[PDB]
Amino acid sequence: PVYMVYVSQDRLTPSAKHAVAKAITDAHRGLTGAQHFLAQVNFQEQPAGNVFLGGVQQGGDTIFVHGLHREGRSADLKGQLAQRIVDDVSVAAEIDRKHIWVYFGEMPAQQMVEYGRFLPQPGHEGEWFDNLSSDERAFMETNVD
Amino acid sequence: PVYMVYVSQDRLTPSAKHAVAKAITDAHRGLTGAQHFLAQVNFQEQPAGNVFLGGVQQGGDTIFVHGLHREGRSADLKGQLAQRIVDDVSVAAEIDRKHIWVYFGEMPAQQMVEYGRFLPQPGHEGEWFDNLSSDERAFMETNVD
Amino acid sequence: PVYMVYVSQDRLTPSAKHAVAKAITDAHRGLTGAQHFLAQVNFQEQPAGNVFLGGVQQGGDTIFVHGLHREGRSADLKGQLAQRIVDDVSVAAEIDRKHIWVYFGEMPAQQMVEYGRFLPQPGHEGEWFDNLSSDERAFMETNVD
Repeated sequence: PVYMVYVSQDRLTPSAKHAVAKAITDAHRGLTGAQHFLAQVNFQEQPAGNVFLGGVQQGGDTIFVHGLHREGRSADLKGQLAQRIVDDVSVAAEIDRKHIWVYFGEMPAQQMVEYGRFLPQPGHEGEWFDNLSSDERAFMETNVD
Repeated sequence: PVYMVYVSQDRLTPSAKHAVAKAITDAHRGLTGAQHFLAQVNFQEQPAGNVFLGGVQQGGDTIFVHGLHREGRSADLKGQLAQRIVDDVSVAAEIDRKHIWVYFGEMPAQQMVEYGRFLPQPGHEGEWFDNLSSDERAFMETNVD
Repeated sequence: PVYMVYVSQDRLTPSAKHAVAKAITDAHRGLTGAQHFLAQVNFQEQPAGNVFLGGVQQGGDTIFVHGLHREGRSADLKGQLAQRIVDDVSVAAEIDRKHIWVYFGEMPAQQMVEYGRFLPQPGHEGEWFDNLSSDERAFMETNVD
């Protein structure tokens, strides 16, 4: 999946971003079994005051996670995943949960490319990996922590 | 909902951003009935020259709006709102309509979190808002302009 | 279509961006027939280090294309188009295929506005442009490369 994380500039230090990226990555691997290296976290920083709530300009304490997934999981699994993201980014970023927004959008795995390869169904995770070339396997292998 | 409003850096003064955000928020509120505070407007600024139309580099005048909504509303209603966003953004931004792009994506409410809580089905924001903790209500309430 | 393209700051020089804009715009028109000027390429730059893969922070060699489309095309065509963007951006940007991620999202044309007007169903692009205003037709026509 790809997790677009829209935050205010400076509100997360490189350590906070790294903690937030780990929290979302570990939450996703935890509840879906998709390997670590398959989860992208992409911070989009914008100066404070670019976020408006009900027409009201905001300071730098808003966090909007927009997760982009493949289709095929149950509404229940997706509920738990968004809740665990909320709780684990609140902790990792030292921000209160009311400041956190989370949207999941889904697409067919047939129109999703990661590491230049079409993604498999969530009922295909392990077999897809074993049938990748060894140069690709190794390169993905590096993006784990 | 969340509205990602993609624009050129320095195209909009703080008050024009303010005017655009209010124009989108009242629009959405006017047409769906969902409470003011529920709508987020998130301005993403990029240097001018980052937008290509038909391969042609553009100036600072493009406006893309990506509205992320809950599933459940009719096509006639959704068109009404997008047409209205083009018109009132054009005024609030003093920018010609021909520059305005508006896309609406939808997601099950069950996978959408705002202020750390899951959203109700559309048309049900009344009860949902009453069953929130009093602290969450109060925080939300202050986000009405 | 709108192609949100997420890259690190200064990874793509102005010519490099034009090259990536071109490969994306030409692959899309080349496979669906839809007129050149109707494709937006929007570059979202962020400082290097804001991309994490599997929790590991990245340098500046990551590319995420998020493609926003009208509904109505086949998985077959959507597949060929995604593969062609990977191939044509790896060449245009001078980056290994393993670094390009491409997601396609779909929306009913009826909730999509380009140049301030609703889009047609994919099987109607010719006689839709034939009912646009002079200025509109003229406007879009200048953004052909």
